[PDB]
Amino acid sequence: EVFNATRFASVYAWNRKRISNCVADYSVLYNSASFSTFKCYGVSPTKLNDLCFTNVYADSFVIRGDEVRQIAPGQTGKIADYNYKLPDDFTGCVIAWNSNNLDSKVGGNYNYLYRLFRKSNLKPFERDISTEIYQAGSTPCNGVEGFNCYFPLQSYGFQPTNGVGYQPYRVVVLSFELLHAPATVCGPKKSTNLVKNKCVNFNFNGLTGTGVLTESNKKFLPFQQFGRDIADTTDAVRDPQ
Amino acid sequence: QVLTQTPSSVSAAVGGTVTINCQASEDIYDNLVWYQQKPGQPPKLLIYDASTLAFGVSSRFRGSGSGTHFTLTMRDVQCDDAATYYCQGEFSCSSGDCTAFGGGTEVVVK
Amino acid sequence: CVNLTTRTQLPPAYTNSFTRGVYYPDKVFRSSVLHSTQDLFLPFFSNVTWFHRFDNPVLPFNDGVYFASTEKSNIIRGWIFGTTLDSKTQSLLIVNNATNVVIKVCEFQFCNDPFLGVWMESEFRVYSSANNCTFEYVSKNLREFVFKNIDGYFKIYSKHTPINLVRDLPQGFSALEPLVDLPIGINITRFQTLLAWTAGAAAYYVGYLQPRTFLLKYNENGTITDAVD
Amino acid sequence: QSVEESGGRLVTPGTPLTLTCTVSGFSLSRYAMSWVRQAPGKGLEWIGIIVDSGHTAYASWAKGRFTISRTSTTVDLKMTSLTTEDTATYFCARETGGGAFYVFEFWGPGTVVTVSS
Ligand SMILES: *[C@@H]1O[C@H](CO)[C@@H](O[C@@H]2O[C@H](CO)[C@@H](O)[C@H](O)[C@H]2NC(C)=O)[C@H](O)[C@H]1NC(C)=O
Ligand SMILES: *[C@@H]1O[C@H](CO)[C@@H](O[C@@H]2O[C@H](CO)[C@@H](O)[C@H](O)[C@H]2NC(C)=O)[C@H](O)[C@H]1NC(C)=O
Ligand SMILES: *[C@@H]1O[C@H](CO)[C@@H](O)[C@H](O)[C@H]1NC(C)=O
Ligand SMILES: *[C@@H]1O[C@H](CO)[C@@H](O)[C@H](O)[C@H]1NC(C)=O
Ligand SMILES: *[C@@H]1O[C@H](CO)[C@@H](O)[C@H](O)[C@H]1NC(C)=O
Ligand SMILES: *[C@@H]1O[C@H](CO)[C@@H](O)[C@H](O)[C@H]1NC(C)=O
Ligand SMILES: *[C@@H]1O[C@H](CO)[C@@H](O)[C@H](O)[C@H]1NC(C)=O
Repeated sequence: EVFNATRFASVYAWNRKRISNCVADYSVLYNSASFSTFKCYGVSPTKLNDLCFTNVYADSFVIRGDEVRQIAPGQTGKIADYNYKLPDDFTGCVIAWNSNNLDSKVGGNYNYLYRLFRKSNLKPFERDISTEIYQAGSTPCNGVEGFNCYFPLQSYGFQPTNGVGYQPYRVVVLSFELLHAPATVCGPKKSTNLVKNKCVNFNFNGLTGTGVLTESNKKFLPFQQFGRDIADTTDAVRDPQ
Repeated sequence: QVLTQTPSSVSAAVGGTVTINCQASEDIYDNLVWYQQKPGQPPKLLIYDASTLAFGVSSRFRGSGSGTHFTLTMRDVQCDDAATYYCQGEFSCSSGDCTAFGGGTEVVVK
Repeated sequence: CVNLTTRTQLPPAYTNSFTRGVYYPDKVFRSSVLHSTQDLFLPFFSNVTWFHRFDNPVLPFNDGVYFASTEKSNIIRGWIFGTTLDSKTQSLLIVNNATNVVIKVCEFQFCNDPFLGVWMESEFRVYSSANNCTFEYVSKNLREFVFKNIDGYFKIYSKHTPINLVRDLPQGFSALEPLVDLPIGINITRFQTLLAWTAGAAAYYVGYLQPRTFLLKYNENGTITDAVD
Repeated sequence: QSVEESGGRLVTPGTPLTLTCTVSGFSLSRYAMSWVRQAPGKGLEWIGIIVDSGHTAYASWAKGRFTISRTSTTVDLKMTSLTTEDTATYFCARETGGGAFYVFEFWGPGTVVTVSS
């Protein structure tokens, strides 16, 4: 619903979604070639399936293609400084792809707006919605459009005849963070097949050991997981599968 | 909407270098190309994206610039470089007239 | 929300704890093994408060709560937990309504007298505002519960039993099995129960836990049959 | 990839004339053909472009009196109400690859259209 939906937010009005209590799968996106650019900072996307994060933030927007370079840590641009600013120590990355077939119109798709003028460069990860008229003269414009009273918001001319730099590009930025809180977001790990009646090195749910695992005839309780003997001897029963 | 090329004409010796400036009335990012038109021959694209040398062209031609100002410099101009050069850049869309061509410059080597 | 003061003031009664409030500390299975543990428990033969009519004042959450209740109409519905309960900080919320359990953890503009109205329920005035949320969750007889918070984890142990007594904690033994875990790192100090115009009759017993040492006997099937302070 | 064109003739003002560009060695449905012109001894002028999908773009100075059409192997351009200042040389130019519009790496030999009495 975030990677490919019917409505994506604007660059200046980007949409934030919180991903938590999710079992994410980063292998499918790594293998998918439908995305134009996907390269990430701090953590290699190959090993994203291993690291577990407490919460993830996905911000979706549609920008100009030539502007996809501006969306990076320590980058200076127009939409970078006035619409979406990234922190220098940003953890995560963006996934961007050309979307001229959906986000452009024959007469020009004018539903996408971006801010050109504002008081000063905004802090990273800040949302601006106010459409106050940017005044450049000494006299107060009184919020009335006219001379020397510029409108900061302007619409992109998305047309199929434009170049690849001017084609609309759908970008979803994934940001990962951790703090003194339990982590919940990570992959499904892996479960190799089980073999019986053979001396094996087992790892059940984070408990490791060596021994032979035979079929057993004993009754547990639904919530019970491990097994024990008269002195701290593990007899694991509950298969995680 | 307006592309400007300076100077209109300039000459230099064989063992010399010259520069050409192309200015755009609007921000065009780096989407700018150059051409060389010999007398009676169709133009040949020399540099595209204002910094990438085209296939089969020499390395004595270099391009730089970004935004609204671009510069093409020729080093050790030979007698074969005597032709006309033009700059072209993409200009947004609906706002302006798609693409436009520059006025061009003439180069003659003594 | 709604301010109601038609309550007859009275100091709360006390009743003997007897031998209630033994819970399985973990998922380990043992058979015919007498095991010695040291953990937070309710001391045996203690005196616990017996609240009552309508009486639902704030009760501090020192280290853990043993909450018991017996009734026939389920007037008790849920619980509020937290520290300030003024939406200025995090505040747990659990409602075991007729439909299903609903659990939230964010800040709520709790009023001084939250309650539920009832027969068809019409009134829902426990809180007025809720912003910046973090977690959500939807899932003759005596109900016994134990609530604890350790290392930023919330543990709920529950047990339902049939009783024949009238106005006291039945004299017997019954182990408490773990039910639910919540992964939320909230520092917590206080809580308040729920009740469901017209006034009904309800009474719930509250007991406070402390660090102790216990001995537990497991039977052939691993169920706890007896315990020793 | 060879791109050629033809249609040069001497015509009176106001007489429509069509010019056909023939491609060879590539697929037209993937690449964008464009029209440019230059006056004798003057600078280059841009006429229009047709994208591979089929959408059309023109120039403001043209005022909207050109018409560029596409088919199997004939990118054709038609004119109405010729004036005496349209005497120039026309070319059809190809692109580098998918996308990357307005590059013009391959050009036609060149044809001259003259208007006089
Ligand atoms: C939206 O993106 C998802 C990416 O997971 C697409 O799901 C897969 O798409 C590929 C390519 O079309 C298929 O080969 C897979 O079979 C799809 N997976 C499943 C589970 O169906 C999804 O198709 C995309 N939506 C649309 C409308 O294309
Ligand atoms: C219910 O009663 C309480 C206390 O009588 C009210 O709380 C007071 O509210 C006023 C105005 O909101 C504050 O100025 C006081 O400081 C509050 N009391 C305290 C002790 O802080 C509450 O507003 C009443 N609610 C309704 C709905 O009448
Ligand atoms: C685990 O998933 C498999 C996959 O279909 C299923 O057959 C099995 O019943 C599941 N078992 C549990 C305990 O969820
Ligand atoms: C009964 O409860 C009261 C309440 O404070 C307490 O003081 C008293 O010691 C308790 N009696 C016994 C025998 O525990
Ligand atoms: C929202 O709550 C989180 C903790 O869950 C906190 O870090 C953040 O500062 C809060 N934001 C606001 C605006 O209250
Ligand atoms: C305990 O809770 C209080 C809020 O009542 C909080 O300010 C404090 O930080 C918590 N303790 C620790 C160690 O965080
Ligand atoms: C264990 O369960 C069996 C039947 O499930 C029952 O016959 C037996 O009495 C139980 N053990 C104990 C100690 O109650």
